[PDB]
This record gives sequence, structure tokens and C-alpha cells, in this order.
Amino acid sequence: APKASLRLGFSEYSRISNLIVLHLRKVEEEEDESALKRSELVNWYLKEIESEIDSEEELINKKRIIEKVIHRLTHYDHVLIELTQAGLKGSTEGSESYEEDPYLVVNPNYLLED
Repeated sequence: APKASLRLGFSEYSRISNLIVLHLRKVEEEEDESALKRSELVNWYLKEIESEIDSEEELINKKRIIEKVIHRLTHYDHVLIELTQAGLKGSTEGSESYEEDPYLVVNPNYLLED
């Protein structure tokens, strides 16, 4: 398909998906496969897009979009790879790296729901 064209407008989701593919493509080439704290991805993302924010609505939108994508990723997509339980949830301090846990990993092949 040339495009599906998600009737709603998904340029927002595309910018977030671009973030996913960009972070991962760099990290897989530099180190391994994104892994680590999923929240950090939003963190630095906001730090980048903050420069394009014309208005608070843009910021709010970007935040809720990236969040929805991560929420979707973890539940529906299942393009998330995780190992133990410890660094995955991040509900307790002291998630050890020696335990070979990669925390949250995202598949290089992401997709849309339509």
C-alpha cells in the first residue's frame, strides 16, 4: 500500500513513530536495541519538541500522543520486548542490570492499527 491514510490525521503519531524509529535506529547502531527506561524516551522527546511548540496545546498533544503510543505499544502492538519483571515494571528501586534485564525494548518494525 502507498499509504492507508488514517482518517483522523496522524501526523502527530507519525512524529512519535519517527521518534521510535530514530531512537532505536541510532541506539541499535551505537549500542544495542533502545532498551532501558521507556519514560526517558518521552523525557528527551519533549526536550526536543519543546522547540517546535508554538502553543501549550502542541505540548499537551505531543505528550498525550507519545503516551498513547507507548500505552498502545505495550498492550496492543506487543512490539515490546521485556525479560524479568524488575526493570520492566519499575515499581521498586534498585532494578539491577546484572540480571540481564533490558527493561523495555521496542521492535524496529513498528506498525499502525490500520
